[PDB]
Order: sequence, then structure tokens, then C-alpha cells
Amino acid sequence: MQMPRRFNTYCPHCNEHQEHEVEKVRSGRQTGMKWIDRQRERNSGIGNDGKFSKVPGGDKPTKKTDLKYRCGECGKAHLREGWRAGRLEFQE
Amino acid sequence: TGAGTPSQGKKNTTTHTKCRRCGEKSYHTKKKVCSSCGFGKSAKRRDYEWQSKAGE
Amino acid sequence: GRRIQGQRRGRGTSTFRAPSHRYKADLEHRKVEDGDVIAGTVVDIEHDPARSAPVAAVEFEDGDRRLILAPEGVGVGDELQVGVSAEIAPGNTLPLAEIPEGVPVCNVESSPGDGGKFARASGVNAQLLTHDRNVAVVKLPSGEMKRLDPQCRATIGVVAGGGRTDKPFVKAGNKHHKMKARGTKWPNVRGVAMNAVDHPFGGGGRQHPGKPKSISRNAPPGRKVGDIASKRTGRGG
Amino acid sequence: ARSAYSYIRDAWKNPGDGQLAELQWQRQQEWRNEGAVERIERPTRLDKARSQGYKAKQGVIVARVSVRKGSARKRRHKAGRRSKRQGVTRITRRKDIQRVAEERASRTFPNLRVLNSYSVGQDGRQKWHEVILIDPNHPAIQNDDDLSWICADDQADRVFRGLTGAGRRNRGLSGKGKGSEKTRPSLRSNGGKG
RNA sequence: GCUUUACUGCAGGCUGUCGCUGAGGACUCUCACUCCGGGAGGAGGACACCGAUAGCCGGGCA
RNA sequence: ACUCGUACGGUCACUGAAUCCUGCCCAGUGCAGGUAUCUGAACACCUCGUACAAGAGGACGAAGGACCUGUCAACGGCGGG
RNA sequence: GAAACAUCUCAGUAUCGGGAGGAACAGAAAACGCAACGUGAUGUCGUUAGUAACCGCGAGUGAACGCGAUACAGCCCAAAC
Ligand SMILES: [Cl-]
Ligand SMILES: [Cl-]
Ligand SMILES: [Cl-]
Ligand SMILES: [Cl-]
Ligand SMILES: [K+]
Ligand SMILES: [Mg+2]
Ligand SMILES: [Mg+2]
Ligand SMILES: [Mg+2]
Ligand SMILES: [Mg+2]
Ligand SMILES: [Mg+2]
Ligand SMILES: [Mg+2]
Ligand SMILES: [Mg+2]
Ligand SMILES: [Mg+2]
Ligand SMILES: [Mg+2]
Ligand SMILES: [Mg+2]
Ligand SMILES: [Mg+2]
Ligand SMILES: [Mg+2]
Ligand SMILES: [Mg+2]
Ligand SMILES: [Mg+2]
Ligand SMILES: [Mg+2]
Ligand SMILES: [Mg+2]
Ligand code: NA
Ligand code: NA
Ligand code: NA
Ligand code: NA
Ligand code: NA
Ligand code: NA
Ligand code: NA
Ligand code: NA
Ligand SMILES: [Sr+2]
Ligand SMILES: [Sr+2]
Ligand SMILES: [Sr+2]
Ligand SMILES: [Sr+2]
Ligand SMILES: [Sr+2]
Ligand SMILES: [Sr+2]
Ligand SMILES: [Sr+2]
Ligand SMILES: [Sr+2]
Ligand SMILES: [Sr+2]
Ligand SMILES: [Sr+2]
Ligand SMILES: [Sr+2]
Ligand SMILES: [Sr+2]
Ligand SMILES: [Sr+2]
Ligand SMILES: [Sr+2]
Ligand SMILES: [Sr+2]
Repeated sequence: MQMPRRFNTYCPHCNEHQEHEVEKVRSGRQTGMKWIDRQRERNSGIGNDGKFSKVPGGDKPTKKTDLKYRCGECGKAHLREGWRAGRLEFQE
Repeated sequence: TGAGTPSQGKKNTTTHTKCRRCGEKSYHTKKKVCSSCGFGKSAKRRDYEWQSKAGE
Repeated sequence: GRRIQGQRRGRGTSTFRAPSHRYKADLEHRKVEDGDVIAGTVVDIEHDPARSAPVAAVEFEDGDRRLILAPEGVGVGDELQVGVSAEIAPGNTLPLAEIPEGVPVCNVESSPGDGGKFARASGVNAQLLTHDRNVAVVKLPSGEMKRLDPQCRATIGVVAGGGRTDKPFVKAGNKHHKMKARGTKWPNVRGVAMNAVDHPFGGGGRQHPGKPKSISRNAPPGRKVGDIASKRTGRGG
Repeated sequence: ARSAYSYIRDAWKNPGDGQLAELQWQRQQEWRNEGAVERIERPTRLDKARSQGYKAKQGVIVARVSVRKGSARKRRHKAGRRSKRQGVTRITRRKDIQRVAEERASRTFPNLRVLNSYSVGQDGRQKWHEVILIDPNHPAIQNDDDLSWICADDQADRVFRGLTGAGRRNRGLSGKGKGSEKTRPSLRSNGGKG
């Protein structure tokens, strides 16, 4: 489906309607220094490694929209519940 | 030739004999080792914890 | 499953051992300091159980009675020489350096002084081709060009008993008598004829190796069976 | 002023540099041709021996012991085991090589008791340690105020029960506080979790 | 119990790397170390063996 | 252990005396060889990060793989129209 | 056991190798960290506490400091000269 790159809507930070810009959330890189990372190194060794021997699952036929709604005035963004969209293209 | 009665007739070999060290008829005269006390195998006496129940 | 036969062998139990207590002697070259003044007389010709070929008993000058890896043409009464200054004749032993090019040799040493390693079986011979101050090139019975130290000792002539392989055993019993004189389990039961538990090729209604026979060089023992690291198979191509 | 001993000590701080490097390169050729346990007349590291209790007295023996280098020499499981108890290659033993060396020495000298030991190097395939043993039955020792303690009955086969300094360190008894909850007073009494 | 391109691992083989290991992306040397030799000595050589680790193969095995 | 053995040897497999014979297929799988280029770990090295360290990235790249080749008395195949 | 099962559990249990004693082991701080102007070798008992911590964060596993008791005891080398 199509969607406007920018549109007026409620900004929970300004507490009033402002023009927002929508952007698909890009995955941030991991640091490899979180507790889980250390548990992987600690609990992995010889033989089976329990949960760390499991390999990541599959995919759903369609994914929900993953977007950031950034307010045009204060520059702060906010998240929203996503909806299943086979494809999401922006207008402008 | 069956493995039972007919094969029992061929048994006239002496193996286990009275042991010089413990007195039991367990000294294997061919191996020269006592299956009971371990004479001929070890200076120490043959003994095992599994010879009794674990907590006794 | 169960360890296959090839693994049982390694343990070196009675069934797989050679009848060593029945063997005569290792036909190694004599150890001479120098001067070549070591010659002897062939006192008798004997059968060697380990190689199914004749071997010669020699009585050397210094009083040493030893069995020798005999080439063809050696007979009782004949005098044999061993050393640097030995005469270039059949049955004589001397380093490759002293041997003239284009002369059939046998019982060739791998490393000077080892006593002989190459070309020792019935009828075979190595061929001394190229000479040098640093390396003697010898063609082995397998057709391989082997570079050796010119100081390696060897016996002039081909090994006695040639043509042994030319007559068929004809019957199982004949093979039997020969195998009793070797370190080998015989007869041979095909892998495909055993149960799945006993060999990689066992099992399945009709007999057939349920997999390709060409096995990798890296395969572990128990799996390394069939055609070991074959560069090719068949007769064509 | 600095003792003569301090120089032997300082040399041994960097066994791969200076004169010591050449000494070791020479010696090891001879050591490699020696047995598992060779009694020596004098310690190779005098300062260390004297520091550990050595004395140029009757009843004091020093022996060099060599042990194969690396991990455990373990036989793979015959019967079934969970992947966790299947490993064979990376598993190492709980006793350090120095401790193995001390025991081999004491066994060679059944009447003697291990006093202490120290390292004297290693090559790519083995390690060497010199063990100081004492004769608890010799009067020159029963009369020594600094060593007569080793003559007591409870000191018999002390090395086999982990009473040596290397034994105690290996059992995790170094720290008196944090970290020694499962080591003191014994590994066994703490359920062998140390 | 058995099979395999089932899951997960383990031996084993191959391969790189670090230690053993020295002197003057290709090389020479000898002194460790290895092999042959009764010995003298010869061959080889910082490689190989061995310890450690990494990647690949891995129903041979659990 | 084989081995007091050395290719006329002995190891690993298949077929199963003699006689007359043994066609076609290397695409897949297996084995083996080669390989410009692609891919390919760790150590050391370089960039960022941390007064350090964790960590991120880079360069180089072994076997292996991709790719090419050889091979069926190698696993096997030799149909429908 | 986890109602399968691989980490985990059963368990450092059964069993094996070595060794001492009447008891063993531990033990006079490179401690503790109720952070203090505080405690003062070590065992053990009660408690702290199924607490902190661990863990397919599942099933389960699981201390310590301190406190109240028991008994109390502190010393010897190496080196300097
Ligand atoms: Cl989206
Ligand atoms: Cl034959
Ligand atoms: Cl002792
Ligand atoms: Cl306190
Ligand atoms: K289990
Ligand atoms: Mg011979
Ligand atoms: Mg036989
Ligand atoms: Mg057959
Ligand atoms: Mg059958
Ligand atoms: Mg099988
Ligand atoms: Mg068939
Ligand atoms: Mg040798
Ligand atoms: Mg299985
Ligand atoms: Mg058939
Ligand atoms: Mg048949
Ligand atoms: Mg269960
Ligand atoms: Mg746990
Ligand atoms: Mg206790
Ligand atoms: Mg569950
Ligand atoms: Mg626990
Ligand atoms: Mg605490
Ligand atoms: Na840990
Ligand atoms: Na002793
Ligand atoms: Na069954
Ligand atoms: Na094909
Ligand atoms: Na259950
Ligand atoms: Na079950
Ligand atoms: Na767990
Ligand atoms: Na209080
Ligand atoms: Sr761990
Ligand atoms: Sr693992
Ligand atoms: Sr799906
Ligand atoms: Sr029968
Ligand atoms: Sr009988
Ligand atoms: Sr015995
Ligand atoms: Sr016992
Ligand atoms: Sr020989
Ligand atoms: Sr010899
Ligand atoms: Sr089959
Ligand atoms: Sr053909
Ligand atoms: Sr004793
Ligand atoms: Sr035929
Ligand atoms: Sr092919
Ligand atoms: Sr007190």
C-alpha cells in the first residue's frame, strides 16, 4: 500500500497536532556487550549449548508496518502500533 | 552337538584351585591369579565397594 | 556398529600375526668398516618361508655364517664379495656409486647402512640409470624414478625365483598353504555379504554397496573402505 | 647490600634472556636424555630452594622431574553419554603438572617426604621441576629446628594428600575470603565443588 | 539393534596460526630437533614430530 | 600389528572356474586433479572506539566451496512423447 | 527429573585410583567491606536464607559477610647484618 511521507497528526510530546515525517525503522547495530552476549560466551563450550545451539526461526507471510513518526517542530519521534502490510511505499 | 548336556561331558580342565593366600578355591591355576583375593595380581587384597549396598 | 575387520587387524592378535617364530632371518647386507676385504663362499641354498623365494647361506672369511638375499644365478661354491672394491658381478654387494650405469640391481638401501629395503621380492629388480657425485637415480620395480644417496648399497642382478606369479593357484587349498606362511587373515568375506552392523556395505535385501565406493582420504578408520581416495576407477577413459 | 642469591633470582625472572637463555639451551639437551626422576646434588635455583626450605644438610635431597606437556591424556567413552559428557580433546585435568611431578618424585623416594618444589623450565613437549625431599628418619633432620616438623606421623605421604604448597594452591586455598567458600577447609567437605 | 543429505554433538583426517625455534614474498646457513649409521660420520633442518587453537570434512562413534 | 615383509609386495574393495563377451551415460551423488576470478577462521597487522579493555570495521587469505577437468569392472541410470 | 529432550537435573552422587590419623583437613589476613572513630587465625553448631546469585530465566540449583554459640593460641623460615 501507499502512504504520505509527511502529514499532520498528533505529537504526544508537543501535545498538539503538528506535521510529521514517517520513516521505516532501520535496525541499529549491536555492540556485542549486552548481558545476553556474555551468557552466550560463558555457557557455551563442549557438546550441546542449550538455547545457544538453537538457530533463529522463520518468517510470517506478511509483516506489520515498522515506522517512526517524527514531529516536524520539536524533532522528536514516537512509535505506533503497526498493521500488516505486504508492501509500504511512500508518496514523496 | 547341543550346547547343553552333550557339551558338559568335555569339562575336565582344572582352573580354579585353593588359594595359597586366602584359602578360597579361586586361584586360577592357568592365569595364576586369584579371582577372590587377587593373589598373583596385587599385593593389596581384592576388595570393592560394590560388594555391599551403597549406604552399608 | 561393530569394528570392521581392518580394525581388528591393528590389535595384532594371533589371527593377524605372521608366523615369525617360523621365519629364518632378515636378509640385510653385511656391515663392513672398509677395505672390501670381505668375501665369502655360498655354502647352501635355502627356501625362505617369508618370501617364497630361495635364499643363500654364505660363509665369510672372518668366520661369519649369514643368510643372503640371493639374486638369480647364485650357486654353491661361488665366491661373493661385499664392499667398495667388490668385483662388478652378479651376487656381489657394493654402493650404487661403484656400480656402472644400466645394470640391474636388487635389495637396494633407502638410507646407507639400513641393509636393503627396495626390490626384494621374487624376480624383481631396480635399474641403476643415472650417476652423480651427490645422487644416484634408480628405477624401481614399480616404474618410479627414485633419487638415492650414491652411498646406498645394493646387490647386482635380479632377485631369484622369478616367474612365481605366472602359475595360477588353481585351488583354494594352494592359496591356503601360502597364507599360513604370512601375516594375513584368509579367506576373504565380501563387505556387501555381511550385516549392516559389520561393514559400511552390509545390509539390504539383495547385496550391493548402498553408497559410492570411492572414499575420501580423510575418512576415519571404520569408514575408510572400498576404493581409497581413487583418482579414477574402471578400465575405460 | 644485595645477596648473591638475588642475582640467581633476577636471572630466573627472564629465563629466555641473557646467560640463562644459553644455559637452558645447553642443559635441556642433557635433561632430555635423562630419566623421569634424576637426583641432583645441588639445586639449579639456589635462591628458590633456600627460600622454600632447602638446607645444605644431611637428609635434604633434590630431584629433577620431567612430565609430558599439555592437557589430559583421556580415553573416549565406551558407553553412551550426553553430549556434555562426550568431550575428550579439550578436557584438562584438575591437578597441575607441578603436582604430578612432586608425586612422581615422592614415589621414587618412598622413605622421603616432599618439602616443596619449583619450576626449572620446559621445552615444546615437556616441563621440568625440581623437588626438595626430606629424610624424616635421619637425626640431622630430627634435630633441625626449622625442619623437624616434617618428621611427624601426620606428615607421612603429605604430597599425596595435597599438603604441599603447590597442593594447597591447586586446591584453591590461597584466598582467605571471597572465592574460598567451596575450597576451605577441604574440597571434599564442600561437596567437591571447588 | 540398525540406517541416513533427521536434530545435536564426539572421535579422526586435512588446512592456517602460536609455542618448541636458532644465525645470516622470495632465500641461505647450523646450533636445537628428527632420521640413517657399530662407529666415525651421513641425511634432513628451524621444517617435521609434539603441545595449543582456528576453518573444512566427519553415522567411524554417542 | 602388517614386518626376519618391500610393488612377482600387501593393504582396501567388487565379481566369482573355463569358454565367448562385457554397449551407451560424468547431468546428480562419490572420489581425484586444477583453478584467473569469487567466497573462505583464528593469530599478527591497520582504522574507529576505550587514558586501558570490551566492541565495530578493514586489509591479507589456508584447506574447503563456487568454477573447470578426469573417472561407471564408482554409486547408479539406459524413459514419455 | 524437566511429564519428550539436548543446557540444566539426578550429582561431584555410585563406582574407581592414591594416601594419613585417632581423628582428618583447615588455620594466624596481600582478610572482612553491617563503609566503620568498625571486626580481627581456623573448624564446627544455630541463624542469616531458600535470602543474593544462577537458570531452554523452564524445571530446578544455591552461597557469603554478620550475628548467637562451642573452643580458643599463637608462632617458624628465606633475606638484610
Ligand atoms: Cl514498514
Ligand atoms: Cl598371494
Ligand atoms: Cl611426600
Ligand atoms: Cl565486622
Ligand atoms: K542425562
Ligand atoms: Mg632382511
Ligand atoms: Mg594362519
Ligand atoms: Mg569372498
Ligand atoms: Mg546375511
Ligand atoms: Mg555400519
Ligand atoms: Mg552386487
Ligand atoms: Mg630408531
Ligand atoms: Mg546412532
Ligand atoms: Mg554375487
Ligand atoms: Mg555367490
Ligand atoms: Mg525426562
Ligand atoms: Mg550449573
Ligand atoms: Mg572438616
Ligand atoms: Mg519444558
Ligand atoms: Mg549445586
Ligand atoms: Mg562476604
Ligand atoms: Na563461568
Ligand atoms: Na615418599
Ligand atoms: Na533390538
Ligand atoms: Na554423472
Ligand atoms: Na517424564
Ligand atoms: Na524418552
Ligand atoms: Na540451565
Ligand atoms: Na550487629
Ligand atoms: Sr563456562
Ligand atoms: Sr558447543
Ligand atoms: Sr512461514
Ligand atoms: Sr557346525
Ligand atoms: Sr577336555
Ligand atoms: Sr600380575
Ligand atoms: Sr578396594
Ligand atoms: Sr630390515
Ligand atoms: Sr638393522
Ligand atoms: Sr548393503
Ligand atoms: Sr568403458
Ligand atoms: Sr605410605
Ligand atoms: Sr567367467
Ligand atoms: Sr561427476
Ligand atoms: Sr581467638
